[PDB]
Amino acid sequence: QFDFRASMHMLTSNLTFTVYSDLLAFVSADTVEPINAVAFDNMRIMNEL
Amino acid sequence: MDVLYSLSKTLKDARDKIVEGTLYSNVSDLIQQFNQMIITMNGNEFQTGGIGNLPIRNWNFDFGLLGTTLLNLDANYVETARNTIDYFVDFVDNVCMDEMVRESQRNGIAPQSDSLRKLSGIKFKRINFDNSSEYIENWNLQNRRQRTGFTFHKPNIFPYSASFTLNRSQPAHDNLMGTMWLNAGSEIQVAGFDYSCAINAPANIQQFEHIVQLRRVLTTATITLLPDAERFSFPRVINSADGATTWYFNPVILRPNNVEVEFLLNGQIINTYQARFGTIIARNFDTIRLSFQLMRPPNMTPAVAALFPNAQPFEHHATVGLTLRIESAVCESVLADASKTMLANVTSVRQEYAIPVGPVFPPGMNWTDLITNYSPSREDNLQRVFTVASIRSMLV
Amino acid sequence: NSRDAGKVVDSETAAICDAIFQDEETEGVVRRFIAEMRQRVQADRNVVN
Ligand SMILES: [Cl-]
Ligand SMILES: [Zn+2]
Ligand SMILES: [Zn+2]
Repeated sequence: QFDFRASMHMLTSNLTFTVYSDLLAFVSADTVEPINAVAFDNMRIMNEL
Repeated sequence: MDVLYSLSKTLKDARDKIVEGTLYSNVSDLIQQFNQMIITMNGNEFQTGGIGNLPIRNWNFDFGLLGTTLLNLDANYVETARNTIDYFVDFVDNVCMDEMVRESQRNGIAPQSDSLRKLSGIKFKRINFDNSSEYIENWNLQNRRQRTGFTFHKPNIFPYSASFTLNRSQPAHDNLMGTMWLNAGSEIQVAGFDYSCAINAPANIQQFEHIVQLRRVLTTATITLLPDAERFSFPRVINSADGATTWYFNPVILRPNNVEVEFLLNGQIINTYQARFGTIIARNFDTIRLSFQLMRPPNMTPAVAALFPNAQPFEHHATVGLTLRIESAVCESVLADASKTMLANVTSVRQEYAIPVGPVFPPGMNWTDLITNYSPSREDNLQRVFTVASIRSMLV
Repeated sequence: NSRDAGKVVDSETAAICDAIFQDEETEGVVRRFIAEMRQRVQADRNVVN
């Protein structure tokens, strides 16, 4: 049988939000000139120049 | 005061009515009043001060309102309401205690603590709702200069006094005539003693009078009058008036003669009871006059005649008595009484936090000292603290 | 049937509530509750019930 007391609930959620998928779209990424690029040892990758 | 009482009453109603399973319709108006109180008190900072050993406490109010969401209240709703109610009850109890421990000579009826003075602001008047208790109703009517009274069972209207008056005395204290009396709370036990049993009296009649001036006017009083005073009907050794020596009392009780109890107001004869014992009604009075006679029995059996010789020594002393018990009364001023707990509450709060003796009340809130010198300022302060105590009693 | 600008989730709940409200065997208490049950939107908290 349908019982109103047993069926009445309060559903709770957030009022609103925006879900984002591409996190890296939020990052402005630039790179140094290739001439100046350095390796892990802080020296230039290609030193013959 | 009315805002503090309204806070206390709202919290009491919330605690009593917001219960698991109760219909939404049993609390709708209560929920509205509670939310109004929450809105009014939210965002306010209160400080209950540090008079005596009472700790300084800071109160902040940021509480969410109570929803109207379930047809029958559930455990979650009651839990949230209980959290809010517990914090508010703690705040109210501390404010009441802080107010109880203060007094002022000039404006004794006005709030004294910072918390209650702040609650007297206009912004908090919205919290006010039904003021139905006896003490708050009397507070409001008195503020409006309207006639109103407190009903007391066994009112504590007589300061403690156990003393005597010797109308006839000697250094040897062997032929004495006078009166003893105990006035304690609602009881007046008086006795008149003649050692000679009125052998030399003008008509073998000795007249005794006891006058008690009440510190406040009592109205609609029911009183029990009994012929004998059992407190002064056994042998006693009594220190002299100045304490120099002691004298002996050996009462033999005789029937009081020509008893007259007069209840006087403004010096006028309001009520008069002649040879009437049992329950009597005093309409409205401020003085009691008990006039009674010791009549030497004209006819005595040989034993009775042996009790009272024609001359000294007098080893049996003829005593008449009277007991007057104010069982209930009505008074425009607050008083201590058996049934209520306001004096006990105020005194306990002041003792438990070692409140230094103020400029109004006697040390230790001694009720005998308070009533003995029941000044208008003391009356105002006592009404204030008693009303605060009655407010506190609803939650504590 | 709301007397206080009430809202419900979802449209099926609205249909059920209207059917119960118009029903003659419904309790008076249930009818009044349907007329008075309210949502709570707390935008500052970002919550909706
Ligand atoms: Cl009693
Ligand atoms: Zn009693
Ligand atoms: Zn003496």
